[PDB]
Amino acid sequence: GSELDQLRQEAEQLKNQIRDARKACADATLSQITNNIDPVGRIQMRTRRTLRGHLAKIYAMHWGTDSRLLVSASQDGKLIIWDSYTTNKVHAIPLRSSWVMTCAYAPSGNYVACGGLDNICSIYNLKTREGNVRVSRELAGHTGYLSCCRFLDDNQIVTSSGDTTCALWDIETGQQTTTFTGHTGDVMSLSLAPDTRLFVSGACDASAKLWDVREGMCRQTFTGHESDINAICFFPNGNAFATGSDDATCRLFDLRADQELMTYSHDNIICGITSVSFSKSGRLLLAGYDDFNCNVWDALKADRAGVLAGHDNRVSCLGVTDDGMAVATGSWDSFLKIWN
Amino acid sequence: TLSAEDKAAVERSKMIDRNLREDGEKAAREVKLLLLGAGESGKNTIVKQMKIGIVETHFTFKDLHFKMFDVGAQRSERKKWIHCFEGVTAIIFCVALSDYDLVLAEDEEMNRMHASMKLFDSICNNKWFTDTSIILFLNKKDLFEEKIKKSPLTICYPEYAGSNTYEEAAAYIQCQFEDLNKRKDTKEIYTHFTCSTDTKNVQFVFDAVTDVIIKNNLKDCGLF
Amino acid sequence: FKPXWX
Amino acid sequence: TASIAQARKLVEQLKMEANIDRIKVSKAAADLMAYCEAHAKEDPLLTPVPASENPFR
Amino acid sequence: TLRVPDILALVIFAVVFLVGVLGNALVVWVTAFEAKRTINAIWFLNLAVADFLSCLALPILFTSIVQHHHWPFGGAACSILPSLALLNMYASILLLATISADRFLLVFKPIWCQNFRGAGLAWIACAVAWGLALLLTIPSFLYRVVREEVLCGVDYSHDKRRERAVAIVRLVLGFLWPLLTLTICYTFILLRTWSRRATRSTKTLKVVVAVVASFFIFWLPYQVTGIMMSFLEPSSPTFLLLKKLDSLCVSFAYINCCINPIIYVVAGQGFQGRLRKS
Amino acid sequence: VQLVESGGGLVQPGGSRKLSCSASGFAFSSFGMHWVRQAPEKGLEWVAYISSGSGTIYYADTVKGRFTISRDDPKNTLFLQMTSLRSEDTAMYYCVRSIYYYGSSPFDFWGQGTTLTVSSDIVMTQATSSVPVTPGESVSISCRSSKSLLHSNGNTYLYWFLQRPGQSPQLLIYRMSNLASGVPDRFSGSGSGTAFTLTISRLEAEDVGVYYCMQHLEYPLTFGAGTKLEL
Repeated sequence: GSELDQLRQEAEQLKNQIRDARKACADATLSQITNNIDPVGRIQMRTRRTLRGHLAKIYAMHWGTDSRLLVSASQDGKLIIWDSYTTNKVHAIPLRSSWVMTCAYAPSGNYVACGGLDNICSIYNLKTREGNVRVSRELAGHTGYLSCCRFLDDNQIVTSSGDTTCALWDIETGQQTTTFTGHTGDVMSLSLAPDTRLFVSGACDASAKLWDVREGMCRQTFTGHESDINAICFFPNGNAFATGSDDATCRLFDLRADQELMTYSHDNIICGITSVSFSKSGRLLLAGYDDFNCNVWDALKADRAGVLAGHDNRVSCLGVTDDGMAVATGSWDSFLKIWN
Repeated sequence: TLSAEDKAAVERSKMIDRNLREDGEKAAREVKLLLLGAGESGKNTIVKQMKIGIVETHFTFKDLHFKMFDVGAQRSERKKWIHCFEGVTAIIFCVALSDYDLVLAEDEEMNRMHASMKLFDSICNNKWFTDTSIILFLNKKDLFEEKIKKSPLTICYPEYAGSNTYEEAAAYIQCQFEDLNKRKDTKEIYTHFTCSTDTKNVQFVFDAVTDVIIKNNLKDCGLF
Repeated sequence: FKPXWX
Repeated sequence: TASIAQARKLVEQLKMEANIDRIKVSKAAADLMAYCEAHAKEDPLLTPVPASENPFR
Repeated sequence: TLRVPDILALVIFAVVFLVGVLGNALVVWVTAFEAKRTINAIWFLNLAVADFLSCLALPILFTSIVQHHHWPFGGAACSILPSLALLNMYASILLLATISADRFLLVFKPIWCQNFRGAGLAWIACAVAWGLALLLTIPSFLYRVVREEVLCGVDYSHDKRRERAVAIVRLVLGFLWPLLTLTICYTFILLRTWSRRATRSTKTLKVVVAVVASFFIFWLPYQVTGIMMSFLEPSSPTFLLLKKLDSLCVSFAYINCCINPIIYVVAGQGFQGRLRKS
Repeated sequence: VQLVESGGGLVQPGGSRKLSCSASGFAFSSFGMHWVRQAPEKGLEWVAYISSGSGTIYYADTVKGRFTISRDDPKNTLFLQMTSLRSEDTAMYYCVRSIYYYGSSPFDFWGQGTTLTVSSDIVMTQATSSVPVTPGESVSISCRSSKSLLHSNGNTYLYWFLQRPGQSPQLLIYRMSNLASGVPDRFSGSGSGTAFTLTISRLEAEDVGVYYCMQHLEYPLTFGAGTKLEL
């Protein structure tokens, strides 16, 4: 009708105004400003430890708070907690559903969250008087496969699923308290701000959105990619975040100014990106492609500064310790590697 | 070198490894099948014939344990989760050949037969299923033979010239399904006709699975 | 006696 | 009234998204450079640590 | 002075020694890398180990041949070392027979192999195959002496019936049984494989024909000469001719030891990838 | 969670007998078991240890060759067989759970005890034997050894626990710095090298009893003479 056409025209002219306002504040690029900083030398990393025991495909892993323990999830229906320094196994949790796609470790080291392809997120309690590991709560209410889950606190959790919606739950009650909507395609990854107040998410419609936990409604939207977004991560400062897509390109955004700061890509790489992570100081960026190896960049000049080529299949998960002592990489060949 | 509280941890890790290996040895004694279709193709009827988020079914037939996965209720983007089913023994694809006259609810122009053929083409020529066997079930043929006399088949295929009988129509549909393959060397398609009342579908599945197992065993030893 | 094998 | 409601929601979202402040890119670049220079000292990966204090030796 | 067969036998032992040592070392490393998760690997692992142990003792025989049949080692050495390279051939033969039986039992009756197959059964079969060679090797241990004229060999003094019996048993078992098993199993496996359109291939025929032909041609002269030497009295010119040809006849058997790992290297899937993996 | 012990009676100076204990409320197959002996009006000492999976079995020198341990996981029962008994084997026997991984707290449950009556090593020294106290004032207890308990990995293997009158011992502090579960925050532990101190800020009527310190570097585990507190 006429009202629909006039509202669409209004939306188009607001989009034009937003584009003009964004282009107004663009004065310089990061490369020009960082053109005088000395370059970091060639980085050499060696496989200090190799973790074995999984007999299927490994899909996710998460570091602990003390930078000693990590948890990993495999399609053999198993969730394994490791001991990085001594290369030992602490706990092995069976799963009712073997189609796992994500895992999360509580910051207090008390609970572990797991879910995927079953519309259910299960919480497991580690410290039990009985001596075993038991499931505490099964959150249900999603109509699509769960893509990501992160512990907001010891009692709150944030989940992102394949039904184009994000949810914030309450473990003791078992019911949703806030729902975030606005994505057209499925949502793949989310990252939490260091102050535990905001979080960004990425969707298959080549877009990222910022959300506030308290209000529960969106604030900003970032576009620029040409394919699906597979990974996302915050800067240690909290004023920027990096996104990786399937079109062989990584991008770094900013919060105060909604622009493109720098892009990372090469002519010799035509493959997608699965995981992206930062360093403790923010000078160093790591990204794991599916061409059987990882790659490393200087975050301020966009130049490769080392290759962690040690895997025989696609790299799926990558993590960095809180103290920045070592990095961990998992892949489809059922192997974890620690680099220092 | 190790203290008194590290040897116990090492022993616990060894026991965990032993139990994990023992439990993982048992998961290789299962024949995994993935069931697909076009919604109203008749999945439920076939499931209740062969049986005495994601749906899982168990059954046994002559000392063989089957593991059937139905994923029809996902209603999500398939290319984002289709790579989980890499080492599946076989795909079971159900089609109702009595829906050539009808058309889809979403679009009156597009018919269900073309949608089924397009989905079959998409699944068959994927980069993850280069050497995966496909079994094709054509169900509800009695309604098809009762309806073929009233209405011609030229509606779905305008380039058809036949006697408009049951046998020729069934053969033509079978050939049309078979012609979409693009490998013909490392991929095999098995076709069968069935109605509501039958007792011989499980035997067909058993024969196809036996052939796949023989091929895998030959390839493992290097003799193939 | 048979020198060598056998 | 579903279509007009969705259009109203979208135009309200566009109202919100066009009501934010912006700063020069140079300021953000300088802030990132300052953080990196300040915290480059305590990065084990950037500057390799001696084997005495390396727990993964 | 030397003679015509000796030079050819010497050259063949040099070439087989180098090639076999290299190939066996590479194969045993590669198969020991992946001997924990694959049931097929532990079959060829034992074969490679036995082949390497058989080829490792060659240079001592080399230096015992070059010196005009001189034995500067001692009585104790000859009672063990020459009789230690005889077990590592019957072990390989029995391992080939067991592998053929396993492949036949995989192709026929596969449902039973899907449920009741494990690594323990393979290890038990390999242990039985290894143990069965000890029974044949014991008569070599029990009846070897040394003569200072220095020579050392078997001496069946006043013993005729036992020599005939051990020769007959050695021949009949260690040649007729594995050969018949190989032929029957491979013929049946080829027929059943080619009986269905889904499993037909041309590599199976090539591998089977190569293995069987190599075995037969490379092992016939050894047995046919050995049985005649055992039966025939030393005081005969034909015995002298057989002793002239004995070095070359022995020289034609280790070529099978050379061939055995080459088939695995060539007719295996992704051998270079497995090598780079380790 | 509960452990019940039985089988303890009166025996002649020469004979044999078996003691049994049964578990209820926890996964018995994943816990190692310890036997502890406490003499009448004396201290308590370690006897034997059995591990999960029945792989490691450790005995004491004074009972080696005469005591046998056995475990039944299907039925969740621990047995101890005594074939030769002297006149010094009259005491009360307790069964203790133990779990060993990173972050575990061994010697957490002690259960009850059963009475039996018959008709190199690290020395743990506690000079203090009795201290009078009025509620509302802090109390400090000292424990010393003969060899440093600090290991190359950075852990110190010292344990502090309590025994109330007419009751089973309860764990207080493990690894000389970590507070156990179910205990108030009043208690604290510290120390370095060979010297160790346990401090109580505020004392109530439930803090009266005997205190013990233990080491865990190597077997056998050696106990210290108890430190009594009187009101």
